[PDB]
Amino acid sequence: DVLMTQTPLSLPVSLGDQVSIFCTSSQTIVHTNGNTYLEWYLQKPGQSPKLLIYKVSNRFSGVPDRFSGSGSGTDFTLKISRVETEDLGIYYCFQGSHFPLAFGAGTKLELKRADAAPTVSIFPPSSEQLTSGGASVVCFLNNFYPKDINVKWKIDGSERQNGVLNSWTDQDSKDSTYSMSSTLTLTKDEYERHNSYTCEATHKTSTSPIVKSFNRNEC
Amino acid sequence: EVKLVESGGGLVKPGGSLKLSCAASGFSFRNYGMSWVRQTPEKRLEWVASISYGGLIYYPDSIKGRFTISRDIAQNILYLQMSSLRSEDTAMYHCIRGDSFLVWFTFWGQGTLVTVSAAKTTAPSVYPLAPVCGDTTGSSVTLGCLVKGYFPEPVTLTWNSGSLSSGVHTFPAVLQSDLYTLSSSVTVTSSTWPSQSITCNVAHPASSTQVDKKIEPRGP
Ligand SMILES: CN1c2ccccc2C(C#N)(C(=O)NCCC(=O)O)c2ccccc21
Repeated sequence: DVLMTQTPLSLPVSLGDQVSIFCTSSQTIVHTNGNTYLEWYLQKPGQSPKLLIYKVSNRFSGVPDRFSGSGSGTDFTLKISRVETEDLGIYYCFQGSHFPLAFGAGTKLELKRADAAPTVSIFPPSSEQLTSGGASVVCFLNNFYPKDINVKWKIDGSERQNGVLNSWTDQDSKDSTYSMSSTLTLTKDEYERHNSYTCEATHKTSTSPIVKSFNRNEC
Repeated sequence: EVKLVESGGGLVKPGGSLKLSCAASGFSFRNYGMSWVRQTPEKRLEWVASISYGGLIYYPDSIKGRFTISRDIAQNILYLQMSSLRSEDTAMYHCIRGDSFLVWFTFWGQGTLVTVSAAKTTAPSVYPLAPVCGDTTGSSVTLGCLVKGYFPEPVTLTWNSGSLSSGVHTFPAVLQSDLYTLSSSVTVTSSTWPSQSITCNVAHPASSTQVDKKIEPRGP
């Protein structure tokens, strides 16, 4: 089986930028008829994927002159000479020279902007959930940049790696930042077995984690 | 005008069966190769199967045996019989028209969503997320809303019926355990709340659910 490897999984760019996205095949991808069936697709948010390039270098009719494909052997490249706002989305490479046909993981074309430390907010269980016998400790790390971030929970001083559900938003269309939610889900009794609940955020901006917490009995 | 419209997608219990359909237009199946490609929740693209202008059929070993592609050349309808369905088979399915020995997936349909799950329609638990006394000592304040354990997706969450639009972040739903859980956060000035009313409005069409939760300051 021929596997396609894409890099990077996220390419932050400034509009006007000339960019190059790469794709690596586990081995040579030349069909027995001599053609290389390497295709490039762009999927715009909310839409289905669209063809850009076929057979390595052929630009699909109707596709802007700023897109172009190249490569040989196991190395392939998609080029965009001058990035526009419309080009933002995820690009996928694909090989159909050998079966099974294989897709690359995709590379997200995202926008660059100034670094942004996240605003961290921690929320103790609501009395209604408690009343229903549940206890969810939510934490929001909002509007940060770059998207890379680590969240750590500490219950009564000790780290809690188990039972954490995290979700991330796509880059904001207005401020180009990113946000994430982390929810520690416990039981009413489990939650009442401790007093301190802490949410720590490690962003390339703070190093020493942004720390937020509360005590089940005081504030 | 080439057109591809997928139908049949829907909820299906594991091991269950489902037939997807794709009505084509603007071309003939005798002149083009057709395929099915799916996009998983993770946004990963996967080739499901294809049938050439001449009838030849191809499948990856993962789909081989479980899925069956066929076509009605006369009515110009492509089909995908799905069986032995697992949660990993949960994805958006697209039929695609390609050019023989030229381009595999030249034109994609918008797709039909297939969701494999044992879960049953469950209304969501909507909880108001008020700040801890420590976070409320600034010029702005972040409030939240927890929409827990619902099925299926989606739910519709707004703030003040949509009145409250900016400074909001409604996070993608995740599976808590065959059930979905989502949360939204809204950030406003300290003078906006609790000084002014802020309610989380969550609807869940599948269960005819429409609940409202007002975020009240904590404390006795
Ligand atoms: C679209 N298309 C396609 C679609 C469905 C099924 C097969 C193909 C195909 C392959 N292999 C192709 O053109 N097959 C012709 C049948 C044959 O091998 O003689 C092929 C080869 C290269 C590029 C595209 C395609």
